Amino acid sequence: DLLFAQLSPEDLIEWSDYLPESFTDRALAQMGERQRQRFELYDQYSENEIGRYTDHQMLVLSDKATVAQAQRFFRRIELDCNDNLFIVDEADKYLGTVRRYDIFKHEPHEPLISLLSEDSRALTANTTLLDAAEAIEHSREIELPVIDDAGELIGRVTLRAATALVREHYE
Amino acid sequence: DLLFAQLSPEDLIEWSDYLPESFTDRALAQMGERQRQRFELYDQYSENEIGRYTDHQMLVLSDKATVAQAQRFFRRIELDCNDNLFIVDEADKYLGTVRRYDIFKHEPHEPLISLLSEDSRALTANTTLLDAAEAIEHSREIELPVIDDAGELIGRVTLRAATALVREHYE
Amino acid sequence: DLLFAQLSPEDLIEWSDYLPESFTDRALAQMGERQRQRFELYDQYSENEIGRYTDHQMLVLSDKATVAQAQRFFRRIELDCNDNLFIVDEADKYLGTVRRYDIFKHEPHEPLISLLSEDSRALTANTTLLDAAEAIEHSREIELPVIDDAGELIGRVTLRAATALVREHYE
Ligand SMILES: [Cl-]
Ligand SMILES: [Cl-]
Ligand SMILES: [Cl-]
Ligand SMILES: [Cl-]
Ligand SMILES: [Cl-]
Ligand SMILES: [Cl-]
Repeated sequence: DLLFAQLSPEDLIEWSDYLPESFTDRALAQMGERQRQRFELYDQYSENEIGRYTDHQMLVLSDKATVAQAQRFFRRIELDCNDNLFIVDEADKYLGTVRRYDIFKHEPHEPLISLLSEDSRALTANTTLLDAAEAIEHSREIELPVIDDAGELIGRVTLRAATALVREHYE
Repeated sequence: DLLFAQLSPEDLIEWSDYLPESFTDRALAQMGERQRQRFELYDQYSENEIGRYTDHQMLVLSDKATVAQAQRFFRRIELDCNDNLFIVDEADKYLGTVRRYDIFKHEPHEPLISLLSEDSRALTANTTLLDAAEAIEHSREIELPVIDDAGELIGRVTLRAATALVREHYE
Repeated sequence: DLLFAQLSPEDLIEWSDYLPESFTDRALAQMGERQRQRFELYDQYSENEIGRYTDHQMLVLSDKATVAQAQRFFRRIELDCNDNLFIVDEADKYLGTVRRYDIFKHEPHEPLISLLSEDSRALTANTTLLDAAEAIEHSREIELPVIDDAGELIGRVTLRAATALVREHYE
């Protein structure tokens, strides 16, 4: 019957003018790392920025990875709305996307940096929720990467999440 | 069948002369945040100081909150022995207590800082266990706030806990 | 159906050339402290060093402890392959081992530092896996302490673990 188990990170954000920082910190310490992550996003991104609903869970590899690593990633992990994998450089800058279907057609020794999809777009974290939902919905993608204003890949948004956003903005 | 799951934070305190700090730290890292909190209190407050049995779980709001926030706090959280809410300033200094019964009689736009109970007492963390138990038992309160020697609200003690303390000091 | 719940700390190590540090850090933050410990060992010790398979779970006391503490440790904790307890100085340097059977024959007021077993060996963390397994198997011990190159007791290896290592190095 616990207290901090009864408050969401969103509650904390919404009540940031009224709760002592001490209380917020004890709440954060008692929550899951996933919930702390949600709090940091809500704290950085306002209610109509897609950054706020970004999911850090994703398939990502550095620009040193090969087809062999990508194939193994897709085979070893089960993830909702996933059929792409994101490539970053050593400063975490998003470089591009490789697709599952294409990467099972290449040789395993091939660097992923040489097989980046020509179609691949990323959302900026400041994109509006409805522009985000449109961008995923009217494409052939089931997820899109999200980058911050420094170019760093911070996470992804899924087609499933876009559906929620839309249905929210009806109700 | 785990080891650090078999040792309480109290065990660690009691054995602080005999366990390497390295062992204590690994134990603390493996425990829940609630258990780490218990350890810090036992580490700071000796066996006959009420600080040691202080509960950080409480209804608290800053002096910027209104009746509207207080009403919503009481309605959204279920907490043992709770019918008061504590107001602190921006340096976390305890200012006073508002009671549930009174705050459901005021207008929601009213600042809590203007409705502090005249009756409201706080225990100092160094109060003896039996003086603490008496103070809660022979009052009309079911909980009291505890402050440190800097004036900061560090937590509360409940009527239920006081009962335990008493029954302990019989046995 | 979570992602970081699907990757072991060993996976992370094996894929350290290919995952962004950002991804590794989020994975580590989401895992248990035990799993983070496993990662630090794999990160420090290579595949044929016993340090890598060291268990931090152990009975250890400082050189200020008495027989009374040791007796109580053995009686209050259930631990796999355990019938020894390790004594360290205040800088965590391994000094020696006391055995359960012997310490139940001494007076409780006696300092453990005066009852160190003459037989007691420790493995260096760089010992090969098969030399480690041999050392435990062909002795009268069911566990051995492991020390780092600074002399610090970092953990233990059990007879059970040695069996695994052997059976691994067959298959
Ligand atoms: Cl691989
Ligand atoms: Cl695998
Ligand atoms: Cl409110
Ligand atoms: Cl609510
Ligand atoms: Cl003892
Ligand atoms: Cl005990």
